[PDB]
Amino acid sequence: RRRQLIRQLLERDKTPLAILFMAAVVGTLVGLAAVAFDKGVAWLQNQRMGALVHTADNYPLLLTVAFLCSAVLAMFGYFLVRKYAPEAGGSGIPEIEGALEDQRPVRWWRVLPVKFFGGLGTLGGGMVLGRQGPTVQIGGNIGRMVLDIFRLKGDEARHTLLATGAAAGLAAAFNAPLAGILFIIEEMRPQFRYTLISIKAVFIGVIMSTIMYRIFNHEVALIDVGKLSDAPLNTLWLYLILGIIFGIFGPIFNKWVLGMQDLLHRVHGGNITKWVLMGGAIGGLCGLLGFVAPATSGGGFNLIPIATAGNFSMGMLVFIFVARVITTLLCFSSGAPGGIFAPMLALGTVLGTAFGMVAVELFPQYHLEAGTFAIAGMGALLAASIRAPLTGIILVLEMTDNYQLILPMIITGLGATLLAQFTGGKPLYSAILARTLAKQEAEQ
Amino acid sequence: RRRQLIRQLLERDKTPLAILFMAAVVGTLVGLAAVAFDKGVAWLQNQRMGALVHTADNYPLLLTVAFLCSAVLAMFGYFLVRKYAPEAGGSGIPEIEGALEDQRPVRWWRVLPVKFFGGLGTLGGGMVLGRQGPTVQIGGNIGRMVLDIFRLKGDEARHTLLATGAAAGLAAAFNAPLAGILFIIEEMRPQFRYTLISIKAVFIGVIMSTIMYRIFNHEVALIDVGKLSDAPLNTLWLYLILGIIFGIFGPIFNKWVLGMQDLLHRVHGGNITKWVLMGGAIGGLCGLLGFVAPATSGGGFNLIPIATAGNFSMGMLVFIFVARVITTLLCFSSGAPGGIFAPMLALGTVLGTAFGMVAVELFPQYHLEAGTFAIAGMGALLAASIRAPLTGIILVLEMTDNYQLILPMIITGLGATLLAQFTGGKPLYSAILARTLAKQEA
Repeated sequence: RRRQLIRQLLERDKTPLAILFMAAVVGTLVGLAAVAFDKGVAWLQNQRMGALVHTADNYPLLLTVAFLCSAVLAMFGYFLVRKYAPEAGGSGIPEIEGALEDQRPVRWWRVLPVKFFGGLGTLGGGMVLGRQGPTVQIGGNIGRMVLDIFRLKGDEARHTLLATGAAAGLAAAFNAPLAGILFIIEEMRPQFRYTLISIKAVFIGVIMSTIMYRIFNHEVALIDVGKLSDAPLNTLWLYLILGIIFGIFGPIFNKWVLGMQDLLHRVHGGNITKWVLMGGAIGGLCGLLGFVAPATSGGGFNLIPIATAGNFSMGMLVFIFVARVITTLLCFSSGAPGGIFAPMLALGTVLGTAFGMVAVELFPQYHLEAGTFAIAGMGALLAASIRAPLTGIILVLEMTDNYQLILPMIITGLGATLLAQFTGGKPLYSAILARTLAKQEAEQ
Repeated sequence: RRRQLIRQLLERDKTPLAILFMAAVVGTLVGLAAVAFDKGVAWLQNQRMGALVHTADNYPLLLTVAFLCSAVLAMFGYFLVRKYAPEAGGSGIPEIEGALEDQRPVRWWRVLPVKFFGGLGTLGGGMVLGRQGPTVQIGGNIGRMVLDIFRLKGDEARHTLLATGAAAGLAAAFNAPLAGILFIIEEMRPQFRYTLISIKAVFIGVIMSTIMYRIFNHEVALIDVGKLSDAPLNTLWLYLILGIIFGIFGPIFNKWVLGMQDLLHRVHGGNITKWVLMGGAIGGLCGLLGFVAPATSGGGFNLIPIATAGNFSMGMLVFIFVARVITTLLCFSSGAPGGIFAPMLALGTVLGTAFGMVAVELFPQYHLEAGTFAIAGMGALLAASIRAPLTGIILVLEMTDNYQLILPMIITGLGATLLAQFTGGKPLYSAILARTLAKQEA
């Protein structure tokens, strides 16, 4: 096939001008959506705080309007999911992945409103889930919606505009352009065959989405962690050890979410009413903890800069980890609309910090800073559970700007994803998509 | 399909431990090889420096030993390639690219010594090329070599190990473990069909390689620009324009490299003696410039911090740019073993800084620092001419550490690779592999 290949080599990277322009508008819309979605979740969390202030005197009345305000919003978002769009529950990524394999449809007329408002419920209620799950599926569907509207044919166009929607959706959500594109290239694209996802085009999307999100969000980082210390060559072996630990806990965490998915299904059976109720119960639990033990509830992004700095006791670090493992499974395995990425960063930071703590004690000759180990571990549950190491390392890189830690960051990431493989564990998004295609056929 | 997919997902990312262990050894070797190659090159550049000391009074005698030390050294490299391994001349990336498409062979018994020692000559003599191309090909062949020795069977094994070796080679030669991984992904892998290159296995090759080279080079980095300004949003449109300039130039530079590749081939007919004698003239020209005007010769990394910090006049930059467009085509088109990345980087740093100086005067209200454009322009030629803009950006990121410039660097990159496409340029390393498959059937 030497003569075919010469022909192809000379025709490389010539994405059709129509697809390039369309990628641009998909970016621009996904950014604005992501911005709105963001401004919305904040406002509801904020109203919810102004409620506690009006009743800050009667403590049992306080604990009650904390629970109920998160209960109502939870339910309202659960309900929007089972009633108009059941594939818009959960993360949002197994589906956009499914869509790229041509095995799940992009019902953009239903998913845009459902995921957006159903999300504003669970996240704005203060449940332990992140903003990214939402924006990525939302972005994919928006990519689908401009396909249909401008009626563009091709496999390229369908896959491309789908992919640049999800990528631009991860990008705006995290202020992480590189991470978004790498998330397509390493995790989202169809994994067992060739495809025509123009990468130049996914880029144009990401650019515009990131610009838009910046127009409404300059001067404040999601995570300010400042410049930490370096890591010397004799210190690397410690990161490898931390990596191994994530590698065995990775797959173990993956099993719990999947099993808690089943176990929580037996509570409702499929019944919209039991389910919506169980939703507002969970949500109320979270909105409650959001007052009495805030580190155990919410997106997790808050306690990252703290844990890194070393302002937690080892008791707090252990407490937080256990408590947040519990509430992360509850909110995520339930089926509430919302992502698992952002709480897996928190879970990794906490665990890494606790390891930095013991690393400092045992080795004063190393001159450690527990903070360097938190940064190492932030992207490690992303490595050991969803098995997208290249994506998390660049994600963490962009959010924390600590490049001098690139070596231990990679090292911990590899060890995590090598021990996750070796102990028989599967990528979370891929092993969830699978159980979903296995039900879409079992009923036959 | 749905039956097949469900079963494939359940069996994703299970790279066989055999391939994973051998990856670890490939990177380790390529690191060392790269460390060695690098220490070699500088050593020879030092002897040429000390040799200029013993004759630092007789000026025309000085110019001669400059020319001659480099002329001889250059010829050794041209000779070692024409005699023992011809596919080891030039950058060597097209060759490894071909190899992954199973259209070129990996003759490691011939290329390791030829590229290593022949590289030592062209580079050590002080020609306008870089250590990178050499380290990538060397790395690929090392990857091929352990495959044979350990008799690993399979297509996944042949494609993966040859790939992790190529990434490890960029990683070490640039101190850029991410750029190395992104390179295989965005460019080097078979671009038009599915392959079983294990990304996790490439990663392992890059860590071990990058660690090896750290052990022999830490506390010091190739480029240190400092920490520059941020880029206001009302300032981004300038970065779109720069990319456009780089986008129309990219292809024009691409013709010339291809074109002069040809014109030099007329000079020597293909004859090992005229060819080697040409290489010594070009090589001699490069050790000569290396004394009269260093910035027009050598890798180009030295003038990078000097360009970014605005320590050059606009005239001096105009000069450096044109002089280096000449000495780059001459060294690279001629066939000399050595990469074109590094000399392109410095081209971009200089083009940017020039654009950055015109901006500071037109728009004093943007409080601009011309250094910012140098950083956005640096990997822009990489974007336009070789068309790997993701790789270009992540590399410049890993070398300059100015992450707050990510948006202008992405804007220039896309502005480059878009206008390169719209003006009918092509991926150079794919344009080269193309012409080479053409002769290989005529």
